Amino acid sequence: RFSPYVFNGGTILAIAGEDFAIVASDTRLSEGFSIHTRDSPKCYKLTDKTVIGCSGFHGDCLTLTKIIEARLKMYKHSNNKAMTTGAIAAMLSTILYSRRFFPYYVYNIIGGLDEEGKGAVYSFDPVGSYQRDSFKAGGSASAMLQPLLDNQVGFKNMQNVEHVPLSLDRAMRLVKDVFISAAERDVYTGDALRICIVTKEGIREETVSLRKD
Amino acid sequence: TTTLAFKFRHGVIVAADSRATAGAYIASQTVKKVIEINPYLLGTMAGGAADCSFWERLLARQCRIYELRNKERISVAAASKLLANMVYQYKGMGLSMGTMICGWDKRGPGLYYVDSEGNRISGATFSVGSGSVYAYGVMDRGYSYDLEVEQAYDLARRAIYQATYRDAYSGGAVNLYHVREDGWIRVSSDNVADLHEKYSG
Amino acid sequence: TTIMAVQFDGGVVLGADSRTTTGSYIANRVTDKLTPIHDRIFCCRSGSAADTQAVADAVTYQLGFHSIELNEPPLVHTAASLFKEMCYRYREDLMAGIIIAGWDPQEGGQVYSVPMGGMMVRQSFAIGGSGSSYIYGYVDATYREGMTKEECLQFTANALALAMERDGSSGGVIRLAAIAESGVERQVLLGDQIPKFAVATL
Amino acid sequence: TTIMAVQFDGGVVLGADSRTTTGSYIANRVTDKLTPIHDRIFCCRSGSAADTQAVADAVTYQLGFHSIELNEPPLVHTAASLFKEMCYRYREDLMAGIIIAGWDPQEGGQVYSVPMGGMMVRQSFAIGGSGSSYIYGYVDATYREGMTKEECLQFTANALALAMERDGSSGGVIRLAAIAESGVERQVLLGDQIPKFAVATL
Amino acid sequence: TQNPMVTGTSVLGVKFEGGVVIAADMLGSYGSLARFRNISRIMRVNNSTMLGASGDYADFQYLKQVLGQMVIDEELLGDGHSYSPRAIHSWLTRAMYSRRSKMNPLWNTMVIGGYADGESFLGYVDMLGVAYEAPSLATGYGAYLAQPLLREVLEKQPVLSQTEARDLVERCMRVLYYRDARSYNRFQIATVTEKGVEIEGPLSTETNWDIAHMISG
Amino acid sequence: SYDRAITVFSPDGHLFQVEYAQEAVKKGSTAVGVRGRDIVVLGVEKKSVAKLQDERTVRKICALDDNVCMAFAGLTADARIVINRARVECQSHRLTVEDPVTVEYITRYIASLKQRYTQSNG
Amino acid sequence: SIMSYNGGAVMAMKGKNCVAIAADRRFGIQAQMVTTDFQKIFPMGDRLYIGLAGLATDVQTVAQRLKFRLNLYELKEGRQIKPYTLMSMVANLLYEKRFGPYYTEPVIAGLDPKTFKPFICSLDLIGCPMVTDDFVVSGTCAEQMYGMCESLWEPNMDPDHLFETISQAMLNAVDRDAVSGMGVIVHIIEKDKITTRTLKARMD
Amino acid sequence: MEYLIGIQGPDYVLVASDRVAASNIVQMKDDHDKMFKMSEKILLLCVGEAGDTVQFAEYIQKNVQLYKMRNGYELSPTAAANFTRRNLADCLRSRTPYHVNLLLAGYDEHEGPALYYMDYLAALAKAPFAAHGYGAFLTLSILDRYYTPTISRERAVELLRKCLEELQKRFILNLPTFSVRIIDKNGIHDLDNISFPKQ
Amino acid sequence: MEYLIGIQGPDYVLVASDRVAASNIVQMKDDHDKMFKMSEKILLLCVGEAGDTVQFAEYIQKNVQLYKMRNGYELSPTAAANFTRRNLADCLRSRTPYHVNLLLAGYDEHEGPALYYMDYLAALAKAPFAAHGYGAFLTLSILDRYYTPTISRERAVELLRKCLEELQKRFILNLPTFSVRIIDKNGIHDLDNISFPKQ
Amino acid sequence: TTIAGVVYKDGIVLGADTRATEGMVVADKNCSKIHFISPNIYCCGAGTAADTDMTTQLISSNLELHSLSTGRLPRVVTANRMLKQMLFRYQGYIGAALVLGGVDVTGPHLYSIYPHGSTDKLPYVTMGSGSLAAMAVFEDKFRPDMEEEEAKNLVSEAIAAGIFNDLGSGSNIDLCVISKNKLDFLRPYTVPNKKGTRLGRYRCEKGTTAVLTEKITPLE
Repeated sequence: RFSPYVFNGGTILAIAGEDFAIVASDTRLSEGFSIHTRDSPKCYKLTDKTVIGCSGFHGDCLTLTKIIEARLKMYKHSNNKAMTTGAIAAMLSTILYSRRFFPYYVYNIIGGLDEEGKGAVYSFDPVGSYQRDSFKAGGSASAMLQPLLDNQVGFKNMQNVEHVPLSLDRAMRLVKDVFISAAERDVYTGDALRICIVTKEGIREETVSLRKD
Repeated sequence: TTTLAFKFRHGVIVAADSRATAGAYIASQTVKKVIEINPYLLGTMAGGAADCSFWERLLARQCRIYELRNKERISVAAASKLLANMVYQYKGMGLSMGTMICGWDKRGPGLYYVDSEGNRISGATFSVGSGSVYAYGVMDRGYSYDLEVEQAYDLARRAIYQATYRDAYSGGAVNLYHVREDGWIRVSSDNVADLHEKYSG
Repeated sequence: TTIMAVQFDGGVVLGADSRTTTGSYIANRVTDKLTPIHDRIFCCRSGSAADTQAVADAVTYQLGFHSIELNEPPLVHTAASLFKEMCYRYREDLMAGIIIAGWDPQEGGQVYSVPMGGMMVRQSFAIGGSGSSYIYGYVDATYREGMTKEECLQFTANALALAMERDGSSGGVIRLAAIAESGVERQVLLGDQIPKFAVATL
Repeated sequence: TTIMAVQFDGGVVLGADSRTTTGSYIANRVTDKLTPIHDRIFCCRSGSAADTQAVADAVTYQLGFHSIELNEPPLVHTAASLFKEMCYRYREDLMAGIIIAGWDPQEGGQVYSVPMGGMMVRQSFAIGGSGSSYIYGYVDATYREGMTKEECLQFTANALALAMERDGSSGGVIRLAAIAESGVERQVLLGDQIPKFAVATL
Repeated sequence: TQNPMVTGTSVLGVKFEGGVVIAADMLGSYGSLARFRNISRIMRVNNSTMLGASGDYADFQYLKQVLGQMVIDEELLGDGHSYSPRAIHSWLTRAMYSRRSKMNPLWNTMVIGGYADGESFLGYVDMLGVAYEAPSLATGYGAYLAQPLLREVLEKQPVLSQTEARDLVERCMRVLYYRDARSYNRFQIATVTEKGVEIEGPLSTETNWDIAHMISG
Repeated sequence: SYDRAITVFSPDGHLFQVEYAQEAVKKGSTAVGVRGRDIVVLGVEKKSVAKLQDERTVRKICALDDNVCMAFAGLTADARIVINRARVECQSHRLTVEDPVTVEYITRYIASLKQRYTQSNG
Repeated sequence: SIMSYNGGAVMAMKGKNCVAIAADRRFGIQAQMVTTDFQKIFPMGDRLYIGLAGLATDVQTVAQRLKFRLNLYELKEGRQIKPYTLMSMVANLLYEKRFGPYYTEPVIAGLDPKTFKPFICSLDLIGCPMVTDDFVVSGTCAEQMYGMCESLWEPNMDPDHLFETISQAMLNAVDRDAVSGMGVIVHIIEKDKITTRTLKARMD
Repeated sequence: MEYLIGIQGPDYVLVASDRVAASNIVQMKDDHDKMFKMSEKILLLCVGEAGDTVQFAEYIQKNVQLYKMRNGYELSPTAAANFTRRNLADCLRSRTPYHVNLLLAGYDEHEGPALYYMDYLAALAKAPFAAHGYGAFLTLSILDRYYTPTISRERAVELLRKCLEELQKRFILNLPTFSVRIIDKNGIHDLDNISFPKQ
Repeated sequence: MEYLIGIQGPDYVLVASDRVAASNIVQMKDDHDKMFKMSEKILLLCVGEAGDTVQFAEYIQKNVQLYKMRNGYELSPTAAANFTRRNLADCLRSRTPYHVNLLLAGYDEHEGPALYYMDYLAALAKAPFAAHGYGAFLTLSILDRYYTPTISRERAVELLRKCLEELQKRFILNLPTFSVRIIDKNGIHDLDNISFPKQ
Repeated sequence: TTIAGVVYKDGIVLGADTRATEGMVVADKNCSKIHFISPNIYCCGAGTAADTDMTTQLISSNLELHSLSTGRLPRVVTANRMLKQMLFRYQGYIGAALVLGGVDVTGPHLYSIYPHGSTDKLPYVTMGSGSLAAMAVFEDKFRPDMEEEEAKNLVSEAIAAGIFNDLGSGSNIDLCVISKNKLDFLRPYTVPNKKGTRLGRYRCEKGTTAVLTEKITPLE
């Protein structure tokens, strides 16, 4: 018959620090065994304090992105202020649940700053179940990224090691390392890596090369 | 998932693990499975996380509107009935939801099990989730209405713990809430690894 | 079913077999598959009998009202567009392969194909139906630009004879109709009037 | 696939396209579908490539041993009977449409069809494969008793060209082979050597 | 559309210096039958954009009608505004996603090419609403056969002339005619420059069949 | 359907239809009620004592539920409507909420109903 | 899936003149854990171990029949088996059931009993061999293990570092898998000795 | 799984139900009540699907109470039974049918005691005694064996005990306790629970 | 549905099983024995499919007895367990597989008390305590909560009682009586049946 | 997997990639897909890995027996026959897709062999998930009677096309050149893919892993 879904691949990562938030993704858009494009990032700047990563079915990613934009503008018109990160998270939850019986095939991770200036990460399921996290990976290579981050950022299973907070520098090199490993083992992850850094200064974008096979 | 709740002389004990899986993969170990609906209403999360969270949030909204309109706070029974009636209209559509609504009322400590299937029953002890069978084993062996508060806490914590031990889809941390006449208090949030060393040696 | 339409200078030529089957049984061995849509516009039907009859009636109705309201002889392309609209809008509920052909003072003799999908294309010649499959080659090797009316007549007659010989869902009698500014000339080839071809012996 | 065999006085003529597909992809655009079974006995293969190759090899083996044991040039009917036996006995496990043709000092030039069922029939001419459907009419209107060898050559060439033009599972190059007491004359028609037909324009 | 009927195969597209070129054969196939061997699967959508379609031809005709009406409706105003290629691409994306979400899709895969404001545009739109931009595009078997060639060139020489692009396109179409059983040796090439949209008539691909005589050895 | 504004504002800012309704009430049988400690009593005046009439069929004191009773004054038919609607709502309250019904709640329902009829077309 | 019915994880890692092999200890039936001391690593001679994950029955059965054939080998020939040879032997054993396979994906880790050169490999359920110079994994948390091993493994590691690495990899990979864990065991083997440890692990 | 039973005497109706609310392999409640008061002299014993039982039963209940408040008098057990049967029958071919099996016990001042049996298909049948559930298959025969139309309520309770004991003996499901009520001229009376002190 | 349980002490093995043979909705037997003596110090607790349990169990039994008669000494609980596991594993991919879950209790003069757990897939696992059936889901945790490796047989029986009482409380299936045996140095001893006088 | 083969003036060039995937996860980055059949005959394998392994090994063995008995060098037709008959006998249940190439007394010969047992003798062939890309390269840049380095370049180009355009393919490129008097088994003719250098040192120090139990066993 006819299937309204197709898996487009993509990996997505987000880390929350004391004064920063990282939202990274690969740039490969794939279908089946083919590459649609090597320049298609999964990161979207929403506000000056909030970025969202969307992985999964590309059509739903696009649609959801545009819906979020429109609704941000609407909240601004209606309240004369911009949406906080938490507000965007909650609104996203409702938007995702409105399609409870015909879901967006999208894994979302929001990264940004709260109103105290602290780093905030929100992770979602396709129907809008969402929680707050220190760090979260979603997408095809999620199961490869998550355990290392649990080790190097959460210090799990490590005996007599100091619990020093994550610095931006270390976080950046961590993101690069995990995406480099994922590009080795996941056939969906590769081509390039876009990193979005969120601080009080605004949003930085960095691009690192990954292997093209 | 393993959740339990029981009412005794001093209120309602509510406990839950914190693991969430997607197949065999562990998606999270930091899930708040005790839902703070109100300062006076607790829910639990079993089945679909989204369904429980969304519908009990809608419940919270309705309860607040109720408090504004009638200048009084909803009863546990009316809240559970509200939730059950809301969920019943989507019967057969695929909602997965097993929750326990806990509170304190004009009738005293209230505890209702509410299903996505349509069930809504009052009772003394309940346990919901893939680990419920294991939690029932210890909870039933230890339960008394005349338990002391510390005894109650230890019982709930141990039940959830043993459940984490046997059930592959349960683990992470044991969270524990206490519902008293003046509202609920967040009692504890111990990690399973700590509880292992506390209990075994 | 085997339907066919060839365009010439002064107009068009239509041909169809006369077999309508329900399974292997022939419910009608003498079907009229050339259906007048207007004074000089015909359609060749193929597929579900109910569907094609209903659609043809509807189009005849619409086109009649349209032509009265414009006070002009309707365009062949217009009838074809009406068929196209119906057959495309209800493509999942209709089983119809139509060939609209006729004459028109503005564009002359024309043939349009409206196959099962609901697309529409103008062609020099068109074939349709189960039997058409067997005469694609012949019709490709026999066609020639600038045929006379009688040549097109003999052409469709031959092609249809071949198809009817090979296809089990095709047979019976041959119905032909020439259309031009002159008018409509219908005829029927039966029995020995139907072209024969030397059958292999030894 | 489109295969074809025409019998004339001094012997036979074989023709086949060269397209072998797995789905819509062409795994081989230059396949040899005319397979020598003996010195003057060929087979045209259609259907599963594995099946037809295996069967052809087996028949070649059996017929070789047979001809050595009899010390005579084998009958075409014998090769055909071997193919018939295999294709009928394993009819539920094979997907093969074969045309056995060749020359034989006892009965001359002959063509036999062994379709998917496993039946066997001698014919003046035979066609097979997916593309054959499109040239039944042509081949019926073009055939004529008492064709010369070159006439049969041009005949099969034309028919195959038409089929290849219409059938998606057919195409590539044309392979011809004339067989007579003289011997085997194989040739290949490619590109512009392949007969063309005037395509409809306006 | 639930069951596509008459269909067209691959559509090619490549950007070059100050323009875009798109290629597509003139065949409408009815299953395996090459039924309609003279249809155009390329539309001119105003002066700065053009469209090529794979998939169901009837749905393509529908889209052609709707788009045509949109262009006309816009040009009626004459307000010094016109749909950019990116805008047509956006609209088409929204349309395909909408139909997809109604479980009644338009069975098409489309390549939109355009030139406006000194920049080349090349967009891909799915029947599920999967859309993106790329310097080279190939639908269907072109995605397996033509696209590796196109990418091979464009990652060794990102900037092509119109001639290099046209040659590349001819080679790709040739490969497709070799390996795609639902293609036809008769195609169209459409080009957008600042001078507008040009659709060059029926072109044939030269073929080589020497390997026909490499059976024995 | 009938979509016409019946109740509208007058230049002096009065809702005339509502005032006329209140006049209609003013033409009604006198009804009084008093609240005690463990008792509450309501009494209605002129029962239109025709004596040829069954009193039971013309009582102006109804019960809404086991918990709540009510008297009225005005147009008896309108009263019948409002009363029965109030009864339905009294039961629906028990359905939707395990607890019965408070007097203020049903009073609020009836009041809102009337207000709704002061501001709806037709 | 059949492989996920009991779950479990097995990993092997190359070092300098040493090699390591590890496995979780859980035996469970779907969601329910039955035992926490299930053996998944079996000695097939001095300095040569095999790790079996998947369907517990076939773990035990493949192990047993393997020991059968191995003992016969070491009797007919007057030598302990070479690692490559053991790999080919297992491959043969598994491919004998090509159309009704054992549901196990074995991992082999050992030192050449003549030299000391470390050897690791893994096989299909139907015995397709794969040798690497870094690490091999098999189990329900394969992606996790890949993730850890790609980020922690260095080339020329000494016994202690090989230990720490394989231990952290196993622990952190297993702790993101519901049907793997309940303890971890590590055999680190070198020329002179064999160290066997059980790790401090989560039990949930 | 749920058990209902009703026995009609000359001037009384005896009813009993199991007190287990079960899900999966566990008993979640052991003091569950299957009965619903609908009037001063009418009981509705409802059993079946999870949400349908309570929804349907309570709907009927509030409608009967509504009738009482609107008209001053109560419905007869017959009018009630036909009312629930009409409601159940109208929803049968709708989008939202109710999977409920039910008994209706009642006492009328005129026609006397009544016991009604209702299938989930909404077939209404008056009977001297009836039962619902798997346990019925083991109990009905006993009733058939020992029921006489002039049975005293004492003998009725004894007979009930026989049935429940049989349930304890042959039935694989637990069912340790039973709600027992009786309806007569004076209304609904609660009797002591029939229990079997297992543990 | 069937319940098995085994608890290993320092010098004894305690085993218990339900005594219900059930079919459909009825208990057909209430004194059914799930245990099989295989040696003087070995018990086999078998459970599962209708014919497979007895066929398999008895096959194993007669083969163990055969070993004893052929060699003069008995099999060890370990050798026995691996024997049944081998037989069960060989039939797994055959035309005639056996749907049996089993416990093997034993006492060896050398290695001491032993308790083995076997899945129907023939996975063999030695354990300090184990259980089979739906009831296990409600009992294992209790054992986990209260088991210590140095548990006395008296305390073992008490613990067993706790588990069975829990079964009486939460389990929907009846199960009123339980076979209880114990194995030590002196052989197999029958203990009084744990029962709950329902009716 | 992307494997290819071509016939040039002096013999045959075989090519393969080196990625082995389990599902959509790379298991092997350096898989060998070019198999020894006989000293003059080699075979690239795609499809079910174990099946290609065992098929190719079995045929190699039987061919060694054959040449040992005949005292002559094996022919490519022989390998083709053995393979295709074995494969046909199993009706596609043995998932071996093969590119068979070698040099005989009759010269160079290249066959493609499908798991059902059909074969094709062609100057250039491709098999695997990346076969269409490689085939595109061939159909664009192949000429008869090429020279050695030209042929190697063409094949490596086709394998590269597959590597970069197919998710099933990746890593290195292996070539095997077979001429009337030479055999160049270039393991990795090319490493166009590299892991990015580690930015961090995630090295764990001794003692960071908690241990419950230890047991040292001395050997010999």
